[PDB]
Amino acid sequence: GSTKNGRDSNPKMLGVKVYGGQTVTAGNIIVRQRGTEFHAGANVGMGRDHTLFATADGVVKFEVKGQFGRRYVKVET
Amino acid sequence: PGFEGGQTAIYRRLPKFGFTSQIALKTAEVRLSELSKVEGDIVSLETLKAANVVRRDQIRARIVLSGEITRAFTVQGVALTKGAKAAIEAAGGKVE
Amino acid sequence: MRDKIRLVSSAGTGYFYTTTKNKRTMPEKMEIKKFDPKIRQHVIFKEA
Amino acid sequence: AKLKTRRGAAKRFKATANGFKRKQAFKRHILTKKSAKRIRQLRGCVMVHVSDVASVRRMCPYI
RNA sequence: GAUGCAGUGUACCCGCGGCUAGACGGAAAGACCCCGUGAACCUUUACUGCAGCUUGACACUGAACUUUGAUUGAGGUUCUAACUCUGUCCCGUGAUCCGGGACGAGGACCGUGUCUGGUGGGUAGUUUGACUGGGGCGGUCUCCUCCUAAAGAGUAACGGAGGAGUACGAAGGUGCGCUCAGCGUGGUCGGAAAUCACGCGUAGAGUAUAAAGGCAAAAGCGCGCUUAACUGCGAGACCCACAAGUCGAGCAGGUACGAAAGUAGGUCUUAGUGAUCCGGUGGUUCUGUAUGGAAGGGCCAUCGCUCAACGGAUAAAAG
RNA sequence: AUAGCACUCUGCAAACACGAAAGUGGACGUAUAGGGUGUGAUGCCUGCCCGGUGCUGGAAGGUUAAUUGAUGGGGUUAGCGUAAGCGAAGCUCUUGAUCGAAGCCCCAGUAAACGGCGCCUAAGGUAGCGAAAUUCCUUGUCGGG
RNA sequence: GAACCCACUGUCGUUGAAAAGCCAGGGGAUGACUUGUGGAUAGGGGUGAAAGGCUAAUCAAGCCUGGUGAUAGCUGGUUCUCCCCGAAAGCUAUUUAGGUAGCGCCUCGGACGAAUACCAUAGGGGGUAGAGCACUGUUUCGGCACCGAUGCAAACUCCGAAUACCUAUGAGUACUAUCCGGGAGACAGACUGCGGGUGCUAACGUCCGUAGUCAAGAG
RNA sequence: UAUAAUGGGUCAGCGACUUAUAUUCAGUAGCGAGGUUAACCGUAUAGGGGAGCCGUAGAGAAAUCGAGUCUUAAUAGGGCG
Repeated sequence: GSTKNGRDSNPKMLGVKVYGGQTVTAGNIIVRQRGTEFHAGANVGMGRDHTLFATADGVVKFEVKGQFGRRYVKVET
Repeated sequence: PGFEGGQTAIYRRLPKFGFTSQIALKTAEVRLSELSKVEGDIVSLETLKAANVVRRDQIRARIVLSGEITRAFTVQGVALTKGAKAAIEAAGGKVE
Repeated sequence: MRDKIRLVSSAGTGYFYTTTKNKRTMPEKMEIKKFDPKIRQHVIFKEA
Repeated sequence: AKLKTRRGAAKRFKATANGFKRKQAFKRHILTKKSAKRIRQLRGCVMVHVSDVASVRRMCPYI
């Protein structure tokens, strides 16, 4: 006989690009995510595909905040 | 050369573009510093051809500002850019 | 099946946009306001 | 004998000061579905990649 | 699968007659099997062409008398002068060929040249994919989601398990407003299960579609007005052998909604697709072979058949 | 292969074969003869099917190649007008009205033509034979040796 | 049934007396018979009582010469000496799978100079090992779809390391890192240890990730 | 691969990266913002022959302009210099 499986999609290369304590310039992408695993904070923008990017020069920082416990990523100038 | 193992080659997976201008093959460009090769103070198509700074079959020429000249030249029938004309008048030449 | 259609400017500039339409659900023609860059003003575009 | 140019490549590549220039593919027929951004950005001319510069030189010796 | 390597046993040096257990003994670059984008010959309702056969238009091709149909061409009956005779006679000529003359039988037919439709294994040139625990048969060939995958990215098997080749002028934009589903009590023909009132716990509801990651400022649900499902761009980043792919602040012009700060360069996101050559359409202060035009070409926008063996041998092909 | 048998073609400048043609064999023959095809002395014989393919005849009903060229559109050129922006012959580029045979479609016959002989089709094996040069299960069952 | 013409059985011979024979048997032998001499048919042709037979020891397309030095991604071979460096058997695409092309890996020249590496310190994300039942599914025993206890999971998760990875500062030790250009080879790997799919927790089996060795390395 | 995988019985002689043209890079020499002739003439490696080629300026499909140019309504922004 023959198997009816044997298919998979191409890789997408999702994940974090800039970690905490790193210096970034305006426009740098910080996180690539299929959903909102991380939420934008101060000086961080959100794209149509949920990508997070920097809107100002500074240093990246990660935190946990809010009632829901949402993880946030921000940039400190 | 150019064969890549069977996949469509670079020169055949890109579109052709542009058309060739006939008058461009007869148009000529002349640097201002080359006018020193001209014998005499008359700068024209005939004199440039004689000096061999312009090929014989060319039908028109243009002077552009590249270098520096130190003589007065009277230019007849040759197109001049603003800088080339300014340099000629500064050196003491005239146009027409 | 959706059919490809054009929207042509009413100003005579010849500018046109392209889109798709469902014929059975939209028997009639389409009119819509759009920007025309040749005259630099919002004008009506009609189906074609 | 004289080296001969590959005319197909000659019709696809023009010479610049420091390299070669070309247009982009995917702009011929299937265009309605494509987004405006792709149309705008993919319109124009781009430079040849260094990985292919050697091949282009071999194909077009006289430019 | 060892006379030649390790251990160990045996064996003084050399002929002659006989034997074939071994020296993967000699002999022929395996014919069996697979491969090469090798060869030959054969078959056909594989592809493509030609000879042959067959249809009609024009030319060789003429005259007279006549009929009928939608000025016109379609016929009928005669004639001889083109033309046919592998029919008789005479001459060159003592010649079954050939030529000339006379007659006879036919005759504008037959047949020949150019063009053209059909037929055409008679003949000729070719084609007939790859993966594969040998080949064949079967299955598969492109894209998306999860696991394998060893807590960054990436990671194979004819490994396990499912989707895609779309839909929407609202299912888009904006302003304003609202929360699901499930249980417990009462009521009409309505009860396991219809609609309605209150109370309990709690996202198990929903998100056009497969799954994952997400969703309260709800990304879920409703109404009013509308077309930003715009044009010209674009600092800076992700991903990648190339060809390609993806995110995006910000500037100018014209808008939609809102009192206003402001939001909008299509839809919660990730699949819904096809390079190049040739051809069609609209615009074009580009070019256009002596000159002014035009044809053709270039540039911007766009469309179609095919390439699913889905980086697509020549858009034509089996045994 | 064979004598015998059957089908089919050939009216003579025969059919058929060779050749590029001229011409040659067929044949110095003439349907009781010549070519092609199948079967294979002789005895008894030779069932059904024309649906498919092929061949033969008829029909003139639809389709159209060359040829032919009614219209329609485009380029250039004349001439009036301060001013509209107009548009004639000629030359020339395109379009395809009509006419225009076959082939094809249709009807009928033909099986000693190819071929077929299980509710459905064109019809589903007459004589005869049979584990038989044809039987996988098979060293089928019984009798003789 | 002799001559003559054939070739049914067996023995011998197989570097033979012989590139098709000898010996003992065998068949036809007045016929569609056998035979001498001379002549006709020439290669995609001829001839064939039909075997793809014969056509000068050659036949599913004779022989000689010419195109001609045909093509072959295939096999073999490739000749004196010394010094320095030194790979790979991977990814992507391919009528592609034992070929080739781009990148990765080697060598040489030029432009630059710590911008590089080892370790320490500081910041940072995670969802694997383990563990668990709070979702999904499944499992056993008791009391009223529910409750108590009990167990399981690659495609379950209330949790969750060691390592690995990114950035910043620094001592010491090492000519490191980067760019441009000239020349390649290579794209059949093997065993072993660890974490795994497949197989039978089989294979000197097969397919990945990771480290050592061989390949190309003697003692 | 000692392999029981291939080739060689032995000796002497013969036997395989070349030639022409074009182009790219490197070394070396002349001249230097310039360098250099081809055919051809020339009792001829001399001398003559400047037609032609490379360099000296890019941008744009092109007209065109020119240290700028293309795109655009834009002396915005961006690309190539």
